[PDB]
Amino acid sequence: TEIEHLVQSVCKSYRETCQLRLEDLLRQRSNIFSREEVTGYQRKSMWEMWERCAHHLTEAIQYVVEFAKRLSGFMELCQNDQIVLLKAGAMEVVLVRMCRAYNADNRTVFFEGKYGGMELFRALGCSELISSIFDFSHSLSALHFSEDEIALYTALVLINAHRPGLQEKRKVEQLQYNLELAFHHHLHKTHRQSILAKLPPKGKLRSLCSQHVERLQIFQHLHPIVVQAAFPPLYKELFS
Ligand SMILES: CC(C)=CCC[C@@H](C)[C@H]1CC[C@H]2[C@@H]3CC=C4C[C@@H](O)CC[C@]4(C)[C@H]3CC[C@]12C
Ligand SMILES: Cc1cc2c(s1)c(-c1ccc(C(=O)O)cc1)nn2C(=O)c1c(Cl)cccc1Cl
Repeated sequence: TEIEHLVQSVCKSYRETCQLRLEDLLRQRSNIFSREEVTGYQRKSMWEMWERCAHHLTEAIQYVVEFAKRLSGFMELCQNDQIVLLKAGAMEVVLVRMCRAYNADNRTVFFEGKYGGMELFRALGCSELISSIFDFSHSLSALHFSEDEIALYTALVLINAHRPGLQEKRKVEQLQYNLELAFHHHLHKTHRQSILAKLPPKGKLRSLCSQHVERLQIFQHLHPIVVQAAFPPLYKELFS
């Protein structure tokens, strides 16, 4: 069916843009920052940690932009709608992708080549927001997302006809309905429909991610970093 091909193309787009390989991430779980290395990060200036973390986060976004660009029918949307969907959803996808890099056993994340806890980031002074991000990954870790499940769920995070400001809402609805069918179909074929009831509630991802982006906007205002835009019109609604 056109649906099994849509499943295959979404998984392919994901596989090509997932940035880090699951085998690598799982294999390096034992490669953990030492007390001294942690202290090294904690003593850095707020502004150097910000530069590092901002560069890594914009690179994560760019992989999500390529994921979207390779999604069947994503380019056939009007550029306004491309921007609206990426502007509402790209960071939500990055926060979802974090669960693959996150180890629930010791509440660590993969960062510059090893695993560390949220205290790595103490110099940024965002204790409560970073803790929220870690908690969200802790929740998503319990689902043991397969790669294809992550691919199909993140596709649906982006392709959402409820985002305000769409010019061709019906064209987005058609992608969304197809991806919904692809996702349900896949879950049925793998006996994993049970994850549907365990998915994060939409307002949760939305309000966590809008706080995150709001804090990044504030740091970017106090201490601008500069990046070579992959999607210039989209860069402009965030680097404006
Ligand atoms: C609040 C603030 C100013 C910063 C947030 C600090 C911290 C929570 C950020 C900084 C770098 C991020 C990772 C970057 C890259 C990836 C790879 C992606 O494929 C999956 C996600 C992941 C691992 C990001 C996770 C969140 C990190 C650690
Ligand atoms: C939903 C989205 C939020 C968000 C996006 S999209 C982008 C972004 C990045 C690059 C490109 C591109 O074209 O290369 C396009 C978009 N940055 N960003 C941020 O929150 C952000 C980051 Cl990650 C770092 C520093 C400052 C900020 Cl404000």
